[PDB]
Amino acid sequence: MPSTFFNLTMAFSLSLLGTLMFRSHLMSTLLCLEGMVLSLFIMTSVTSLNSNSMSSMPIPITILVFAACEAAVGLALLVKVSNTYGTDYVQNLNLLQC
Amino acid sequence: ARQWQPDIEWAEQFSGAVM
Amino acid sequence: LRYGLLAAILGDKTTKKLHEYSRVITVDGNICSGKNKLAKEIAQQLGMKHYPEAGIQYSSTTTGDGRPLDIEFSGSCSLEKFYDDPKSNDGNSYRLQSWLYASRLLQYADALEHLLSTGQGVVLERSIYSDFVFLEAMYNQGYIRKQCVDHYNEIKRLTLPEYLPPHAVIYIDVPVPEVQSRIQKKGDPHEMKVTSAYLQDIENAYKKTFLPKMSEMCEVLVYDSWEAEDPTKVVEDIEYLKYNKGPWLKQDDWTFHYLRMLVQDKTEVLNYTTIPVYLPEITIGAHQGSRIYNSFRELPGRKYAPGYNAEVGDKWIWLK
Amino acid sequence: MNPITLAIIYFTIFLGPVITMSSTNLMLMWVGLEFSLLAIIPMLINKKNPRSTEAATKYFVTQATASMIILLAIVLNYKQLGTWMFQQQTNGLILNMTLMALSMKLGLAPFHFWLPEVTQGIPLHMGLILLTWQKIAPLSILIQIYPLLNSTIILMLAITSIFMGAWGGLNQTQMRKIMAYSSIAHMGWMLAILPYNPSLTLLNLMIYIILTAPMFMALMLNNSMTINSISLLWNKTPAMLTMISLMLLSLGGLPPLTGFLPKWIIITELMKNNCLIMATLMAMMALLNLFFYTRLIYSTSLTMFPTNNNSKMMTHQTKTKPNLMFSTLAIMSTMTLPLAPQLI
Amino acid sequence: QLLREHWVHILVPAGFVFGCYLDRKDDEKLTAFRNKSMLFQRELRPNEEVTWK
Amino acid sequence: MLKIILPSLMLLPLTWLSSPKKTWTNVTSYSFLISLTSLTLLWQTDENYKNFSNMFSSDPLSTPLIILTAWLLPLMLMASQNHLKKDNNVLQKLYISMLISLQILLIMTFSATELIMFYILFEATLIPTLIIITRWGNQTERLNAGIYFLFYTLIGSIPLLIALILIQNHVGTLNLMILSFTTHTLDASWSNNLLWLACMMAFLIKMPLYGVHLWLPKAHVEAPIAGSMILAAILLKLGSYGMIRISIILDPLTKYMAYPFILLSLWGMIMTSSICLRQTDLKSLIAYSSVSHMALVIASIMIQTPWSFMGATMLMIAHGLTSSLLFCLANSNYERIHSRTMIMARGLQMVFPLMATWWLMASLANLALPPSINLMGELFITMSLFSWSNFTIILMGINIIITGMYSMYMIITTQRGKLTNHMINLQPSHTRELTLMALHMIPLILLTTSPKLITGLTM
Amino acid sequence: VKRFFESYHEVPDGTQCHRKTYITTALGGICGIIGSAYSVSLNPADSTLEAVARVGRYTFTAAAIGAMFGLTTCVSAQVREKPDDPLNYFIGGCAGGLTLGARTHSYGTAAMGCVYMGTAAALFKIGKLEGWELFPTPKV
Amino acid sequence: LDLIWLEKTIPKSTSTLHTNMTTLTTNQKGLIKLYFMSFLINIILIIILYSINL
Amino acid sequence: DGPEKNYEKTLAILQIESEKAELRLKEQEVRRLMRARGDGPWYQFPTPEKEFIDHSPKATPDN
Amino acid sequence: QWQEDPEPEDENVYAKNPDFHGYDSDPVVDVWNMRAVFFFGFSIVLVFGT
Ligand SMILES: Nc1ncnc2c1ncn2[C@@H]1O[C@H](COP(=O)(O)OP(=O)(O)OP(=O)(O)O)[C@@H](O)[C@H]1O
Repeated sequence: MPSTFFNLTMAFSLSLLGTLMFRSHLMSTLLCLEGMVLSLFIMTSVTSLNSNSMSSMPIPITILVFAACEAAVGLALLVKVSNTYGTDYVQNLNLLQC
Repeated sequence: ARQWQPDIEWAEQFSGAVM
Repeated sequence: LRYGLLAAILGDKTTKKLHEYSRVITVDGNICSGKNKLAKEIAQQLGMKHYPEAGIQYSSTTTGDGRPLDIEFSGSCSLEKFYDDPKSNDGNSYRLQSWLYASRLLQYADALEHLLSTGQGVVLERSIYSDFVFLEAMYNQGYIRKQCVDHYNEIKRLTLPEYLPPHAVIYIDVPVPEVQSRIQKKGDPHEMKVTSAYLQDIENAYKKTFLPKMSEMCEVLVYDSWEAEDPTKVVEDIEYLKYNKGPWLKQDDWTFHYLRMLVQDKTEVLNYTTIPVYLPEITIGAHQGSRIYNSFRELPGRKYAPGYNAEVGDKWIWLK
Repeated sequence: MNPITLAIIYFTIFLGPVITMSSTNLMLMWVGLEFSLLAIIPMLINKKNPRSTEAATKYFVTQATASMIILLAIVLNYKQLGTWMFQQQTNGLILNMTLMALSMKLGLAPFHFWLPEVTQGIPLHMGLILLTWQKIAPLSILIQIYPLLNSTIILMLAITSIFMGAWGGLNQTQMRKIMAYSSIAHMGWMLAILPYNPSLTLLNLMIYIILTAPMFMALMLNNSMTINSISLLWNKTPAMLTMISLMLLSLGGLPPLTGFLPKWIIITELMKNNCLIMATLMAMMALLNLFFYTRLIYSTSLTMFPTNNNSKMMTHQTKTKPNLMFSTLAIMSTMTLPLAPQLI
Repeated sequence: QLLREHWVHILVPAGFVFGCYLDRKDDEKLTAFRNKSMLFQRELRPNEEVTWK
Repeated sequence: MLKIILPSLMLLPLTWLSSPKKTWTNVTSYSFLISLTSLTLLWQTDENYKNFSNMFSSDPLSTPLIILTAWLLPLMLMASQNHLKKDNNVLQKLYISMLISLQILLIMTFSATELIMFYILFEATLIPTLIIITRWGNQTERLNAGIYFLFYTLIGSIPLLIALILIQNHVGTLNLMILSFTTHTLDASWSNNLLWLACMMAFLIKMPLYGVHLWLPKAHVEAPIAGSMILAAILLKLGSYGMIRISIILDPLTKYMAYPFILLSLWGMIMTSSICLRQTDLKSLIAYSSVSHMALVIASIMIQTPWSFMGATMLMIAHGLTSSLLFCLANSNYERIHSRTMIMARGLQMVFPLMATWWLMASLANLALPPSINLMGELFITMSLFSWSNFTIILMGINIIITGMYSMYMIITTQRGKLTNHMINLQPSHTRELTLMALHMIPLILLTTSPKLITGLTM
Repeated sequence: VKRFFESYHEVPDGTQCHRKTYITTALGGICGIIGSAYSVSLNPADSTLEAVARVGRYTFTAAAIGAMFGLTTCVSAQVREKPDDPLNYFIGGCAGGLTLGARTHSYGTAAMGCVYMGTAAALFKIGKLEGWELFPTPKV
Repeated sequence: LDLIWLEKTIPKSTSTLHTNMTTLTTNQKGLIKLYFMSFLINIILIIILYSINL
Repeated sequence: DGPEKNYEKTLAILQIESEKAELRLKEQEVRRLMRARGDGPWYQFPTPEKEFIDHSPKATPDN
Repeated sequence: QWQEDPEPEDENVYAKNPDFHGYDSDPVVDVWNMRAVFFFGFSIVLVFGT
């Protein structure tokens, strides 16, 4: 349990490192966000099953709900980005500095 | 004689996006 | 109750108002071709209202007492001075051109405010989609420096797409000598002293640019003089048009609503014309501008909002 | 947008923070922050241009990471203590990560790089909401946990926000970025005192909102977005220069206007705790915050710029836009210092 | 009572009267040590109720 | 005091609600009456000073500044009447409102009991001055001038706020009567020397010191006139008053934290008067003379002796009157030639033989003429400095020499000589601008006839 | 380790000059690495080699700053024996500003940095001496 | 003194310093890659400061 | 009016401001003690709610 | 050029109303301004104040 919680926190940190350190595409960033969601889910679920706190077990479903809504609007923004520029790259989004 | 108000050379310096 | 989202929700929608002749229709042509005589009869026959050509004074007529103002309020421009001196250093030419674009723009806005409010159709003549013709004519001559063209095209870029185009356009053509002799038989010392290349460049601009790009969105009805006379035949052609091929088809009640709101506010209409691009032909200096503004707010009917002028005869001013 | 959609979206925007206040669970707190996130993007992206798409993407992608970090802090607290509330005897790393993510949400330096960009990419409204109403729940988190925050990064971030907002607004000709850097500086002043009598943080917040909202209205009345566009105001609507001047001189805090009260009383409560030189630095960079406001109000109110020929049409026509709240909010700013003991 | 372009001459005298009234109100507010200072402290004269008002 | 600053507020509706043709007259006459009713607070039959409330007080240092501030307003208002006569009526009235705001705020400053009241008002004075300098200046350097004049002040004044806040957190009241009777000797540490500097280097900027004076020429040269009157007459004295009030809580640090500032004042006074000896611009010549005068006030307040504070008060008032007078005299020619260059017009006293007497008297006020409250101040602070150190008269004498020189040179190269025959636009004179100089000079004569009033805390 | 930098105050100035010297050098190097990470992330180089060169220049510059600072402070405290004297820190800050304007070819940078860093270091000593606790815990 | 050196020392030094800091500060380019790299640097500095101060 | 008015009004103002100073410093030390130790009404930071605990019989004894 | 008005040339007053005092264009207002100034400034202030 402490082992797997350490590992899950390191996994969160890896996915956070990922979504911070960008590459060309944006879809990969959204996937890193989904991975952070998933690690947080598993942490919450394991704490709830360990402590036998069945009152908090409605929390991870809420996490999944709101994370999926987040993914939805991100993907809609991606649709708009492609309709504008055509190729998903995050380097073409460099005209607000001026 | 007359009060001085700005001119185009004075205004053009406020149109460069970064000043 | 000023129009707004509340009214649209209550049920002052737009698609209920359109019946068949709820149509923005513009008649175009060269300097003397028979536009007003034709537009007037179209409006009579079909049930629209005639919106005459927007000159130097449309804002003045549709504001206040509806009179002409001194030329320093309604611009700083004269058309006579353009005909008798087209290459002035004093930039009367582009000043006039831009003032007239803005006047046509406000004209089109008033038209659309009337159409969507009432459903009644509107006949214009030489709208904002056909004003660049004279600019191109001036620029092919040495009557404009190219920076003014960039100014005009930027303002057009900012103002034009917000509005819907006309359904049909009616470009009546006349050859250049015919219109020139017609000008001679018009009775104006100033229009008489205009060239023929100016008119031919107007015609070239029309036929090349204005006709096809509007045939991509509108129903063109090119006629000639012998066809332009007897408006009833032009009307009888308009009556049987299939009004497809345009952006009017993809309009909902809420697109009409937001257009109606953009058009109900003339300041949002004309904002992108008052940009601070500092051309010497358009800038008027702080001292002169302040003198004009003070002298304008020291006129009858001005100095306050419309209803709040007791010097005119307004009343219940302490209770509005 | 049809009316059903506007009802839904504005209800969601209003309920994000409201859920955030009236919630003891940190997770429903997170839920409220995510409603604020989700519902803002439609109206950011409403005009459908590349600038709006970029603004919305930057906002979304910066706020999602902060949200995930807050959720991590919450889950680590739940593992540690088996509760959904940041007690005492929590880990300073959890609390500091929460603070970092909340600073990224607000827009504080060195997490400030997105706010001026996003603000320039969106209309005057959606800058007002973004800078005023979205700041209220993220601040509520800190206000609810003020005796648990480390008093060191809380001040380094404030100082960085002060300095960087001043220096960024020094050279911005665009007004939508001036407002953003002003937000950064004022959030700095707030966050500096937040561990010290957080009532003053809410004071500065209310003062800042009451100053910014009418300023945004002023920009809205002619869609002014540049020094050269606000300079053509001695012709279009010249009855507003008085209030614009006093509001700018309240924003850059000068004494006789009530915008000096928050800085003054903040310095007071900071000198009551031997936080002296930090307050000195802050008070000395607020002057640079004032400098560009002074430049602006020169440009619009004292040294009337050249105008155009086509601006006389605006004089012909009439207006209706001042909502009758611009007056109240501009006069309750700039003239409410003698009522300061009733404000505190 | 026609064309009162001269009523404005009452504003400054009104301000003076009001200011004198307010100073009177203040020194009514500060009627402590009225006869308790170690320097004067006189007993009240036979027809006296307050010493300086 | 309330009876002085409520009518001053009522002067604003008097402006806005009056006719365009009967607004300068009414406000001018009523301003003269405010000045009249500002003499009740010269009824000091006793040693104890005049407390009207927790807010307001009035000592013999407050009262002359109060009266002078209330008295300048009609003079500013009449001097401001030829220019902005062709301005729109609202613009006129805005000018009037700014001047009256200056009056009110400055009275509140000199009447204040606490230091924070004095701070917020000392800083509120910046906004009218900046507006006057910028919207009504004639040239384009007015903007940089406003920036300088604002930010020198704010840079100096933020530490002042920090020090006042510290003193409140340490003592509890920040009121001047209580800080007088409860002042602990200071431990003589760097933490208190910084406090001294924070308390002083806001006022020393405004007086000004010679190290920092570049705001004052740029503003005097570019403010229309009335801004120049005020900036020469009471905004500089708004620093001396503050020093005289705040120095009481800084003993014994003034014995050694004052050497640099006395020294800067003395040497830079010589430097400034030498500049006045050689300066193309008349409105700058007056300004550098003001620096060379206020430097003596700096040194005097630093010495903190009775003679010294006394002479400081005398020099304050005298310099204010005569400097406003000289700025009026230069504006009188600037309203015709529209040039500040002095050697342009250099042969007057033909056309203006009466103004040329006001010129002479204004200069004799400026240089050390004995039967005058200028020489009384200069002499008494010279005597204080000689007691302090006998080697300061070597500098004061150089100043006296140069100060005769530049003043008489001003008079000569402006009035005496051959008339500039190419100036048909030299209109004869204005009764208005003659009454101005009379109202500046008649007070000097009266105060010379009775300087018992014009002294300060110490006499 | 915080104790490393706390070793700067185990003994007064004028004593243990090399210790304090390369402590301050390490401190400058740390601050330079921070500035370099920021200048390499924002406004990045055209190539990784030039990025490395940027890091090296910034780090060695700030290291030299700290080294000259510590040398000057402990020397001017050994000479003119006066540990409790912020003029030593002023002279050290001026030496740092001089090295800043030497490594970076500018006399104006030299003077500006001399004044600013000297005053900063003077205030640092005054606060370390009188007990100015920046980032203080809340007390009221 | 007054027209060059007192202008070069006190005011113009201030102006040049603040405007040069402005230039090297706010001349950013609109790339979330670089902003987020800096955010990562801040994460690292905050955790290091925590581990050190403690 | 006379000198007694000014003298005694000054005395009133002095006692007022002296009392205010006393109370300001007292408030400072009071806030200091209340925050350093939560003995007082102020700076009593919140604790978990007691009434939402379940005291009923559970499914296991050793709850 | 940028369409500003030119400088209005040097006004002379005493052509119109050669009894001009320094206050206004209307000859009545100048009189009732100088009388106001002289009276309220000399005759009451500088006399009764002394
Ligand atoms: N945009 C423009 N730029 C320059 N001149 C213009 C512009 N629009 C109109 N004009 C001028 O205004 C005049 C308007 O005449 P117009 O072509 O409207 O005739 P009409 O009134 O419609 O009737 P008819 O066509 O029978 O003369 C023309 O002489 C034309 O040169």
